[PDB]
Order: sequence, then C-alpha cells, then structure tokens
Amino acid sequence: NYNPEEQFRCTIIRGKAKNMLDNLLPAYANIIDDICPCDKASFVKDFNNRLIEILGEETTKKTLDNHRTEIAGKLFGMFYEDDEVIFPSGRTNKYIEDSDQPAFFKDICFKFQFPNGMDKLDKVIEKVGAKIQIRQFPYILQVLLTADNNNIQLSKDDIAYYVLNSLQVLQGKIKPIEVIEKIIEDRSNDITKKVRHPGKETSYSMQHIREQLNYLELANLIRIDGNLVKLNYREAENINYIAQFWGNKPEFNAYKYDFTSEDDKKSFFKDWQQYYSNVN
DNA sequence: GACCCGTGGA
DNA sequence: TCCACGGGTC
Repeated sequence: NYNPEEQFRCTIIRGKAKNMLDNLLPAYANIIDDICPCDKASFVKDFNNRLIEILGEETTKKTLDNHRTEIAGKLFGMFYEDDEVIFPSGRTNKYIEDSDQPAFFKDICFKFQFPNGMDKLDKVIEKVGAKIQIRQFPYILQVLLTADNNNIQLSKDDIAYYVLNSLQVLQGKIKPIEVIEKIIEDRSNDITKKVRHPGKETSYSMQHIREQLNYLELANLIRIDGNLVKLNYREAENINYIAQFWGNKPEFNAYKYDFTSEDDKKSFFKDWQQYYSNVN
C-alpha cells in the first residue's frame, strides 16, 4: 500500500546558527538568562543589542529580529511568554546548568513533530488539512535501525524522498519496514529517487531535510558520512529509547484547535511553545 | 500600517 | 555544496 509517489513538502525553520553554534548557543542562552524575566519591549531591545555584539556591527535589525524570533524563539525553544513577561525556557534553564549541547538537541529531536506551532498559520492550516501527524525523529531512527537490520545503508536522498517528503509517512500511516521494503524494491529495479520541484533550487527542496538530519547529528545519534546517514551506536541505548515512539501520535494535538477562532489560534501557538520549550 | 525562502558568499 | 542574510510574503 505504501506509495511514496505522494509527495509533500513539509518544512522546518531555516537555520542561522549551525556554522557558529558553539559560539551562538551560549550567546543565545546567556543573553536570555541575563535579561529575563522582563517585559517584551525590553526583551526585544536588549536581546538585539546583545546579539549584535556577536554577529557583528553591520548586521541588520531584520536579521537580529529573525534570530530572536525564528531560532532563539521557535526552532530552539529558548524562551516563552507568559503574562506579558518573557522567561527563559526549561530547555535553556537546563543548558545553563550543564552546557550539554547534545542533550539540548536530543530534547529538540524528542519533542519535534508535525504539525507544530513554529510554522506560519497558513502553513499550519496546510499541514493540518493534509492530516500530517508524525514524530519525525523517532520515525527516522526506527527507519535507520530497520535499514541496518536489513544490511542496507540509506542516503540523505532516501530519507528525503521516502520519509521526510512522503505524504503517507508524514501522515503516520506507514511502518518503517514498509519504507525499507520499498527502498530495496526500487534499488533492485535500478530506481534512485530524489526530491525534485520544478524550476526550484536545491535549497528549496532539501535544506530543511538536511537540517533536520543536522539536529539529529548534533544530538549525537547519527553521523552524516558523505551521502549516507548512519546511526551512532555509541548511543545505542538512546537510539532505541527514542525510536520506540515512531508510531506514536504527536504528543501535542494540533487537531483540537479551531483555526477560524482567534482565541484558538492564540492558544495554539502559546500551548505549542509551552509543550516544546518547557518541562511537562 | 515574523516565519518563508531566493539568493549568493563561504 | 552548505547554510544564513535579509527581502518576500497571531
């Protein structure tokens, strides 16, 4: 039944901190820890004024704002808002205590899901309309385990086409063994599949897929070795613990919100941040 | 009257 | 090839 030909582009936020992460993650965390708790006006000012010291004086305000909202706020879940005040998140609070970068990204991978409240509303509505519901990192790990069970290695293009851009997989309808069987079948017929979009550049098609893999690698659970994606079995216990959730519905239920209600829209994004960034 | 993603330096 | 600036488009 599994048909990967049903393709669906499903993004995550585009990164800004990979190259300089070892400097930027402490900066984000220390800025937030230092200036919070504070009101939103003070947060916006003081965060940008601190970050520009790190990124460089030519950095535009728009870039500073985008770091704050897209990466420190949404993708890395490092602060949240409650009662007009901005606070350091539980994830930040932990990192401030232990400086454990792999654990930071393991938590991100554990909690990530589609749909989520990182996306713009029109994209959320698109993903909900497509009945997307997946914990993608548990799923990827089980797919990699199953590939190893079967003595094959998967490429980034395999993960892209058959998992992270496959509608049926993103819908939570497919078992990892079905994916591996299909990949083995296509290979035997000399079929190599890649994600393609007409007239679009490779970043459009693949950057969010490569960057999802980057965060799994920063969590120390995989290695991207050239074209191939390989488990790090020095973390076999963690790999198996997280993989167990491959078939679980997302912990955060996007489907109980009425996105025509202004109150439910507000609740949705707030509730998402609480789930993703804090301890529950 | 803030994520998305074209675009190009690294 | 990788990935992030900053303009593009609740």
